Amino acid sequence: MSRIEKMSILGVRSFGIEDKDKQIITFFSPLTILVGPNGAGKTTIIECLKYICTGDFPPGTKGNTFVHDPKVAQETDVRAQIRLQFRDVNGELIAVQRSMVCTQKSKKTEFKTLEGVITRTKHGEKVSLSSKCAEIDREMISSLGVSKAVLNNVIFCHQEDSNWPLSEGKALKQKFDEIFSATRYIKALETLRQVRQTQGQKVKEYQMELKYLKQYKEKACEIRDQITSKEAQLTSQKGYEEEIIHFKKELREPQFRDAEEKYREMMIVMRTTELVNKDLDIYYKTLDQAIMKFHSMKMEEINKIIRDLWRSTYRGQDIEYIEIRSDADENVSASDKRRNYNYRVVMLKGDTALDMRGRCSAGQKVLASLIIRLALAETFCLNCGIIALDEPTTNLDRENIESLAHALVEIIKSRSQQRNFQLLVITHDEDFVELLGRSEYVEKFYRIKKNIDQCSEIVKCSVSSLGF
Amino acid sequence: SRIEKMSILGVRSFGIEDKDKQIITFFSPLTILVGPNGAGKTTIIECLKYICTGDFPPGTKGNTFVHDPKVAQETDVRAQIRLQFRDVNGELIAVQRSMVCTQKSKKTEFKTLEGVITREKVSLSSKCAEIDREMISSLGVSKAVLNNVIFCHQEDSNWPLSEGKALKQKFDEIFSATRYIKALETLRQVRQTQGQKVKEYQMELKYLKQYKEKACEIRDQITSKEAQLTSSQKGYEEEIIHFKKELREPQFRDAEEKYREMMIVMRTTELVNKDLDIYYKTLDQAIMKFHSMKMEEINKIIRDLWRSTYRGQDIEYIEIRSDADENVSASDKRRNYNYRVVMLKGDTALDMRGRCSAGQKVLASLIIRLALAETFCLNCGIIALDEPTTNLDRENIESLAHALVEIIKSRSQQRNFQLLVITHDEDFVELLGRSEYVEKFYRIKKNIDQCSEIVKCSVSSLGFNVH
Amino acid sequence: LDDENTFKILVATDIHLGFMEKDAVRGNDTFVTLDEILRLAQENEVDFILLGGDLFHENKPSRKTLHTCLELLRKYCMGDRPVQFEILSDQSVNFGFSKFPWVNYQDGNLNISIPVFSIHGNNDDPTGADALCALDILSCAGFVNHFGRSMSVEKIDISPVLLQKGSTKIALYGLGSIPDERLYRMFVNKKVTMLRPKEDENSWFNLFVIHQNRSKNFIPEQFLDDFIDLVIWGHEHECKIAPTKNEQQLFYISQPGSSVVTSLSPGEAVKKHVGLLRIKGRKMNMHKIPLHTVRQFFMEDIVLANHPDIFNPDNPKVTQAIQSFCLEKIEEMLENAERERLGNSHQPEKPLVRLRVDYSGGFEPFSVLRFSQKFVDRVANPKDIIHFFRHRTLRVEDLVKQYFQTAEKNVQLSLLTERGMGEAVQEFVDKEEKDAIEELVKYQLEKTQRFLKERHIDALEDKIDEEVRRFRET
Amino acid sequence: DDENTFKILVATDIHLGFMEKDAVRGNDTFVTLDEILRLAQENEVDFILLGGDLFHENKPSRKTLHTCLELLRKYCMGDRPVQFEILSDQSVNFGFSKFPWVNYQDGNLNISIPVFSIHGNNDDPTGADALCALDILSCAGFVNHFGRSMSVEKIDISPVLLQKGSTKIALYGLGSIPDERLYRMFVNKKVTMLRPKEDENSWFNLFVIHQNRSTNFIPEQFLDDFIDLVIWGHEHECKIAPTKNEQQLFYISQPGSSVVTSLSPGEAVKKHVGLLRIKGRKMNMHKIPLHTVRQFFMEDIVLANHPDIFNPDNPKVTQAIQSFCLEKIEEMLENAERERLGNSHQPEKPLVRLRVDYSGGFEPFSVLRFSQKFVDRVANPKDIIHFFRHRVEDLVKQYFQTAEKNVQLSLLTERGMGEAVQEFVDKEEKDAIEELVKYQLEKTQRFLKERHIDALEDKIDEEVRRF
Amino acid sequence: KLLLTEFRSLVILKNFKKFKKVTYPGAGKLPHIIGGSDLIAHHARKNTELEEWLRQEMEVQNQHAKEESLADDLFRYNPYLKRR
DNA sequence: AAAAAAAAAAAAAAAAAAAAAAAAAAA
DNA sequence: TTTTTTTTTTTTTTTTTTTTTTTTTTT
Ligand SMILES: Nc1ncnc2c1ncn2[C@@H]1O[C@H](COP(=O)(O)OP(=O)(O)O)[C@@H](O)[C@H]1O
Ligand code: BEF
Ligand SMILES: [Mg+2]
Ligand SMILES: [Mg+2]
Ligand SMILES: [Mn+2]
Repeated sequence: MSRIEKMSILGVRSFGIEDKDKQIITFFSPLTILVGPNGAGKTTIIECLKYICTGDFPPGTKGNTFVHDPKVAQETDVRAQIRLQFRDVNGELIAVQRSMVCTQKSKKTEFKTLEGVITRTKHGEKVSLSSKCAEIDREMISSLGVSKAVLNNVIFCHQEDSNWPLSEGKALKQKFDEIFSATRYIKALETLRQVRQTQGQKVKEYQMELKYLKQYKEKACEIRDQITSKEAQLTSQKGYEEEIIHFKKELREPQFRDAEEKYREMMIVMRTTELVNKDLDIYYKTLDQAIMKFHSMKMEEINKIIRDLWRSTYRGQDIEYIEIRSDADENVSASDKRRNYNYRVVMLKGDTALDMRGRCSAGQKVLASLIIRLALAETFCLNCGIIALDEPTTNLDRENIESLAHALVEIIKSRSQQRNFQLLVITHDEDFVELLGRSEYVEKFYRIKKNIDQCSEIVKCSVSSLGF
Repeated sequence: SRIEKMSILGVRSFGIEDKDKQIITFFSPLTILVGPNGAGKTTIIECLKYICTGDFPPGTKGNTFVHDPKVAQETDVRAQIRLQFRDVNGELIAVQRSMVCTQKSKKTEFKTLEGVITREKVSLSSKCAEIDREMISSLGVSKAVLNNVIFCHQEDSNWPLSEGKALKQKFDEIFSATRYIKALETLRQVRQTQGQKVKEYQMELKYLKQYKEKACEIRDQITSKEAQLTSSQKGYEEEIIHFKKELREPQFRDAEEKYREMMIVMRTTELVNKDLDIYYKTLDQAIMKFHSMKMEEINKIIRDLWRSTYRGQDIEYIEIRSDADENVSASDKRRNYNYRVVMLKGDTALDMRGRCSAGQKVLASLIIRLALAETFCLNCGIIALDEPTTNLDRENIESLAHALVEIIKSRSQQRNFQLLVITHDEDFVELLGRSEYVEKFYRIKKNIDQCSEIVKCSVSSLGFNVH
Repeated sequence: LDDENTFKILVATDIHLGFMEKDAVRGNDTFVTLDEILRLAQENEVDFILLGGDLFHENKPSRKTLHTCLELLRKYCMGDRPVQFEILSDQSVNFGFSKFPWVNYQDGNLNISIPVFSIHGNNDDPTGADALCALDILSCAGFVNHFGRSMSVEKIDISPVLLQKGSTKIALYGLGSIPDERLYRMFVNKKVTMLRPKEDENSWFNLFVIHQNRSKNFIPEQFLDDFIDLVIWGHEHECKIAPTKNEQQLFYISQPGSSVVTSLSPGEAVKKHVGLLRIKGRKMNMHKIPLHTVRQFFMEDIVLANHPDIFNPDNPKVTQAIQSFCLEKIEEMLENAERERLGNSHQPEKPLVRLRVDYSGGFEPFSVLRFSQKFVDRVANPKDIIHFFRHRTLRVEDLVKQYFQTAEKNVQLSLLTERGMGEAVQEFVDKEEKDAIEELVKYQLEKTQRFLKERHIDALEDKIDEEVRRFRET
Repeated sequence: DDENTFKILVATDIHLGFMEKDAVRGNDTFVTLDEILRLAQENEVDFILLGGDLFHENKPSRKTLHTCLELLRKYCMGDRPVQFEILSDQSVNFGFSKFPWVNYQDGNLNISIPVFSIHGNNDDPTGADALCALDILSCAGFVNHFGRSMSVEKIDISPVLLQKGSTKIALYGLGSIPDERLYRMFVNKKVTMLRPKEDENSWFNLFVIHQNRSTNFIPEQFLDDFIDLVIWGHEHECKIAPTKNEQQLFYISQPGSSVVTSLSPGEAVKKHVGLLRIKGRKMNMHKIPLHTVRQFFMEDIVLANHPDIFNPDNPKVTQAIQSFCLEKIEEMLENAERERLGNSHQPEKPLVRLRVDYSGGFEPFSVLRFSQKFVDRVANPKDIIHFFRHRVEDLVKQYFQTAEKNVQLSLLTERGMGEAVQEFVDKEEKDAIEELVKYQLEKTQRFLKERHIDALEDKIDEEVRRF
Repeated sequence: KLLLTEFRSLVILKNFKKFKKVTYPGAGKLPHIIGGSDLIAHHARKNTELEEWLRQEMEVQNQHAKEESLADDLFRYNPYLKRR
């Protein structure tokens, strides 16, 4: 039970900076349609939602780019704020805010977040807590009931960041161990790898120095032998004594007085470091195997979800089903320069399993990513039934568009009962909208446009008695 | 230059047996490809690109391109692609590049066999490089243009909005100056190798200097003790032979000359490293200046096309700007590239990449491709638009249709122009001169065995496969 | 018996024209069934046709759909047969949305044999600033009398389409397809109103046509007013053309159903019927008329968990048993459909077969891709034959600890002790020391190096690792 | 006139629904059609002869169809008598309908002014059933769609024979075929016109054709001389006054559009609908100006032909150009105000377009800022001003020479690295660079060691300076 | 530069329109129009159970509006601690 | 004329360095 | 409060490793 109620965008990308340009958008249930021209600001709303929820900017965008550019504004600095109002899992009303500043300095530009505010209503009164962008995450991550990884990837997936299930092995593995909440074990594994490389470099340097220390050791031993022989000769001759004194002085140089001790110590340290390296390799292999077993065991019931979703949705007698499958590398070691990640979405073309990456179409990739996101939303976003589809009908033909509309209608029916499901749809296709709205869920939709000053504006429109 | 026929066999979902050889005939000036998702529309453009330049689709290594030997339940899948077309002069040429994907153990071997060139009807076996150059010469455009402007993949279609290094590689392959960047890489690698050698040699230098100092101390002792012996006692004779043994030792025998030679090499490599740094900086500046000079001309085309096509009032116009790094050097670990498509919101210029919308990005990519086709595709008037209206809104779809119709009208004045479109939009096909140009379109579907077929359909059944 | 005081009304509902018009098998089903409906209206000499809504499947019907609808309406609903009933109602408030606010048969330039009175369904509800629907186009052409459309969002006041043939009198109340939650809000805010004739109110039939969801939000059937005598109900495709009266509502509820199979619901397998209504003063007699052009739809539901006799979850060859059972069920359904196809020649040869298999006791669905390949040219829904569905802990720490203990006992650690690196990794994960692994490695290295130095061991690898093993064992 | 006079209102390109979603520009074609129907009703015309393109879109929206239906019902239906006959076989003239008769001959339709129309290319029949919007209109019963092409292979034109009293009219018609196809049919002698064998010379023939006039040209030579008045379409320049070419014995009428669809300089002339009066073989065409058609003023300016105010390399010419454009658009916005008096039906906001052509090197100003000034004065603020226009080796050599003459070369000889890179580029020698670097060190190092240098850090540098 | 012209037999106050308005009972007579004033908003007797359901859902609506008012005033809250 | 062993080029994808903001002292 | 140094994330360029191609060198 968590719903995003209303937003306030100011100074974000193409939105205006004066307080008279503060745009407010109220999300309806169970369907919210956003329409507008290219560059109007539809995707900026989801970007603001993601930034409020988790504090991460859109992909490829740093702080300098997310906020309005001071140069276009003809202003020294620009201060942006985003205000979100929502209910946490228990239904209590919470409003959060995040401030922002971009200062135009010389050629580059500087970015900085001001302290944000957490506001609730306790005992009929109003409270405010200025927080530092790290309590306005943890706290509202706990309030929303879902983790940062799912909020970034499943629910508020950016339009550019979509089709992330069909990404490289390491990227997919990273997405799925942030989703599975096991990032710290991979951190420990990489710490093991790094310490192994450090100890290996130390071993190489120790061998290099050991060569010279062996040379020194043998030369000093020969000097000592000649000293003892000369003393034996003398004790049984002033020049003999002078030679003896000179050889003692040759024993007196720092690289000869301390000769045996350094060689012994360096031998012990290199051998112990080598044994530690072997044991570290063993432990790293074991931990990697355990992590890839856990991954496969938690993708067991999502693959099981993904299969049914793909069989219901995809209109084609081509792929039986698709599933995510991972496979650990048998011949892996902590000393390897490049690791191998077998984390791929697999297509079941007949009775044989292929790899979807580089082998599917654009529409198939879009549908597979949508199905994977919906399965992950079913598995993890149980307490926060929100999903934002940014042009889900991209590269989808007529039959798949209709089937996706039917599947989304079924999801709405199955999740709106005793729970709140908010499907935010930003589309340019009126047919998809009509297909979803045939169940009569849409009464008002938001049309994002721009004024004469080219600042984004959000205005609520009506399907009936008003334009569409 | 125009393309007439294509024959696809054993590529992706196309069938392996000789009964599944699909044939597609390209019309002029507009050819429409329609069909369900995962049917073979984009595979046709992929086959065209592969037969033109030999390059596989992005992300494909050649073993995911041929029909999986497993789904065929075979141990080998022989794949053939043919393309009958006309070169710039107007002669008929057909190339028949082939390949196999042998299946062994858990891996999947791949290799390409010798294709042929037909010209009266003279067919000769040829290697991949020779057919590549021959078809590049016949079509009249460079391989980079063929890969990026004409037959770019549906995924590699927003390449002008890519990172600085990738955009620079695309544009210096487009401008035909890749050998100079190859020379830049050679210079950087030479400087890095010499720097590493200098580091190791200076590590050895101190040791060598210490050995030399010990040798000099031994020699001074030899001289003093020899003078003492000449002045005159037995021990003054014993220490002499021991000192001669010490000087006899190779570590202290020729330490001076070795240390001198190593220092000479050291200083020499230092000044050579400095010189190579200056030369690398100069050549980088020259390359960036050449890029700016050769790209300012197409900036005007990009500006005018954006002003005509883009219906919004956000961006006045877009262009592309390259700025050389002032403080560049061959010893730098990481270089910074400043290739960027730039949008001008009013009077200030901004970085379009990461700061634009999806529709703005796709429209900008389309404008860049059309400008590069105006500049370089004069000889080969073909452009394949794989779902051009992917993210465009209604007004921009209409404006793009109008611009494409104007391009068709203008560029058909003396040479054939083809605008192969893959789409799921009925309205776009309509507005793209549906009555004027398209009479027969192509439907790509799949039979009961899930092998792609290419069938010619009259325009009466156009709406059955598009929405 | 049809006197001069009888109201023969052909009550159709949810024709759903243009549904799957792009299909090669089911393209012309809806048009043919509408042709049959109009033929029944023409043959029965009905006074007027009363469509219950959803006459079109799409909000904006295609050109073929509109052209076919106009062709059929001109062929059957236009003629020189005189109209037998009056209209004593203010025609500028019932049909007064168009610039021709009068019933179509009364236009001085149109000769209408069978008037058509219809409401708009939610698949063809008005949209846009002008608030137009497909029925608006039909009424502007002059073939249909679109009535009952709401004008104001805040409140709705419906005006009866008063009709009188001889002695009998009908008040034809009609409501459009308002969104279900919005109409619910109107019904609970008392923002709905039914205007009854002011005098003789007890001498009208008060026939009400409504297109909304029922017991299926849902507009319950008790919110409706108690003066009604019949309620035609659309947005419900399971035919119930037979009028049904609940315990206390004082009105009858008729559910004509649909003219085509839109969804594959269990309630959609009922035989489709079109009504033949008769009114004589106050009494009603609805006679059902089967449609012989409606494609058959047979379905079966099987739950594999509730058949332990044959379906054994642990059977390694149970998937082939599932496939064989499904094949036998589909064959039986097809044979049953064929046995019923010899009664009439008008039903389409290919039927609609659906088989929902519920696997929940750890069963694996078979190849639905190839199972449906055995009925490519024998069923009308080749892609949708079998539906597989399921009706609606693990901690990484235990797994990594188990793996660590298993590894320690299957290989021999050389320097670090047992159960030390496991707890170091656990500390790094939980307490976030971010230095536990390095600290442990350095501590063990320095300890063993100090022991080796103070033990006075000569510099040779074999003795070094022998004393290392001795320290590890101790 | 009298009982033996045919009165025909010829409006050709209504283009209903054009810019319907537009705010200012919407609801214009509907009002113009209302005016046309009002003129038809007032003049008591026998029938209306539309020339095709009655709808802008191939599938008109609901608003367009509803408005057309309501206007046709209001004006073309009533109790007024019909005074002419249909002597032709109604099954062939209007037979692609389940009702193959004329609409006023139907026993259930009262038609005062029957409408005879052809289909344009903007609303040509599409789909499996080959239906157009005029098919929907004819099914409703308000329009007599005639002249549809049944066979793709050949064209047979059968006229809708008319007769009012003594006068006889043969009403040939032909919907818009794709222009290249139709041209190929005409060349292949596959177009035929079937004339009555009774009273061959007593019929006044008139052809209603909706095609291009200026392969896509279908000129006037491709029409026989037996006809006498060819009404035309797909041409919006209002030439409603008939013309007779010396080579062509048949008149040509071009009523033109009832709205400004494109901003071409062929829609700036006033639009008229023609009141025609045949009386035997005597025709009298009288134009009637449209008082509700939005005004269109436009001028073409070429900046390269004014070498007196527009200096090509003037640093502040970009403001003189803007001033000239501002003064121009202002005389037109005023010539519009001065010309709008009296015509109360004229829309307040006119259409102003300026085409600016530059080739001397002018830089277009901010078209957004210029269009921000006239926003509530022109009906098309977005489209006010149009702006349009009708090497490595040497550069690297120059840059290397500049670098050599700029900074002090340490050890590499002058013009060494440049030749090395040039050899690497053309000869593709990959070792052309390393070889030179190594060969310079090896040489100068030798030179240094022969002189047994003292290896002092700065003394070796002086030795290299000697080089 | 011409067209094929071939001849066939196509021929197969005063009026030629075929239309007679088939009279409807009440055509041309006094229009006894019923509407406007004589259209009253009738009621629904007692219907306690129906009254109970309507009142309960009205209370639900009132509670929802109460929550919505709290939402609105929470959003309009100016951030006092916005100095940072 | 054919095999095969080895060296070179490509590229997909993991690795890493520079930039910038956040956090943590730190006065 | 502000300064200054250290951490962490991102992102965009770099490096690696396997595969294919090609070269050569033999049979
Ligand atoms: N920092 C910025 N300053 C000004 N305008 C910006 C800035 N960043 C992005 N924009 C512009 O603001 C708009 C953002 O709209 P967006 O949400 O991406 O579009 P859409 O809703 O069509 O997907 C685009 O026109 C973009 O170029
Ligand atoms: F699936 Be395809 F790219 F439309
Ligand atoms: Mg977007
Ligand atoms: Mg594709
Ligand atoms: Mn035209």
